[PDB]
Amino acid sequence: SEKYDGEWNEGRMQGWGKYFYADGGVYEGEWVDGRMHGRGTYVFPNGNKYEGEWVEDRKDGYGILLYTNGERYEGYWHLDKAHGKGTLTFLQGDRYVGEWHYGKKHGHGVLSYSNGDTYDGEWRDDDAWGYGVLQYANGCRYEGEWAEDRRHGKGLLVLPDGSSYEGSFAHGKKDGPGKIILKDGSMYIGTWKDGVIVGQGEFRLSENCD
Amino acid sequence: SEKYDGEWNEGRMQGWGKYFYADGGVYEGEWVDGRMHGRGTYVFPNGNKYEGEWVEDRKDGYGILLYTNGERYEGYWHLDKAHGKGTLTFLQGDRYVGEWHYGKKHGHGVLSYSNGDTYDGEWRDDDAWGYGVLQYANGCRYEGEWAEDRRHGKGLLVLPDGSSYEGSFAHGKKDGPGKIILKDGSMYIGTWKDGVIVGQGEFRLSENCDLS
Repeated sequence: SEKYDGEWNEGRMQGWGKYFYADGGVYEGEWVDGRMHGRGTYVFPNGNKYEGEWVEDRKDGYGILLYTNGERYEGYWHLDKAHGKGTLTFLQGDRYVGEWHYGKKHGHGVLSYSNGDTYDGEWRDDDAWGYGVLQYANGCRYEGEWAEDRRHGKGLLVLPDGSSYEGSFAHGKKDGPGKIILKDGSMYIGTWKDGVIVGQGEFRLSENCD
Repeated sequence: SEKYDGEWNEGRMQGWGKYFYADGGVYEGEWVDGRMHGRGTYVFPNGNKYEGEWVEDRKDGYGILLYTNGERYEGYWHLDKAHGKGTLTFLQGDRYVGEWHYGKKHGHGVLSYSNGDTYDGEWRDDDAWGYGVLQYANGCRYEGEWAEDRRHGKGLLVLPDGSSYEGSFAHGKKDGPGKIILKDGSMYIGTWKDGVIVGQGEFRLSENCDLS
């Protein structure tokens, strides 16, 4: 009573009710055995707002959280964190659609950046990890391996003009053995370090004129 | 005396006269001191014909020789051989216009092949020798050194698509140190043997949307 305006059952909050927390936060929604449980709205004193499902005072099931910072999560929650399928939109216009593991981008997901870049592929612990495709705004496309949100392992870099690089990347740059095919179809097989050709390599003219 | 129907001076053939040689050849033309000398026509028993200038029984000055085999020389002669400027046309349609040294293509000369190919440059002893340009029919152009009628020394090979090779040739083929530009600007510096790249070399990307 006073701090809780709602229904009771066996001396515990149960049914619909409003609760005013000491820090200025307000819940209005379903209660089970004295906890937020079922559908309910939580307006936080920091400006955040949740509308969705609750289990034992935690966000659990379907819910929408509008963040102060302009971010908006719409999808599934487990133990008070993003879990399963969910969409995160940012104020700038960036959008993530895909899999979540206790509050982190994890599994397969598509992140459409407002800058025009799109990443379609694998995530671990909020970073690009595994195989994924980045379609850059300028026409460049990387299809290959990622580690700690950077291109790392074997990958294909197709340029707008038709040029490609097939080979190794390390810490985001061409690094190790690789091959470039040029506009005219001729190919160079050689070695990169920190994104630049080092030493010498094999050059083979295309069979389309010589 | 009956072999010659023409004029005399100091008991020697001089002025205009006809002569019938034992082998069936016939000269009609100018005579000086009992020799073919000045303007005259010689029909040879092998079918060849000369019309032009003579000095002491030799083709010397301007003259046309039509050969049985279909070749035609038109130009200058010295001591009975092509010498100075002269045009040789062949049955096939091939044409040489340029310099001659005692019967050989020698100095500067243009050979227009019926193929469409043109060679403009230097000759020694009937072969391309020194600097010359071959404008091929297909658009390719070689500008560089020749030896024994084949590309040999340093040369530039520009392809129709803008690709070029700058470097060494031996016996007609890319051979030794050289460099390719691909027109997109990208360049390979390496080594050739018998017209093919051998081993490895230096590759430098051009400023296309590939180093950016």
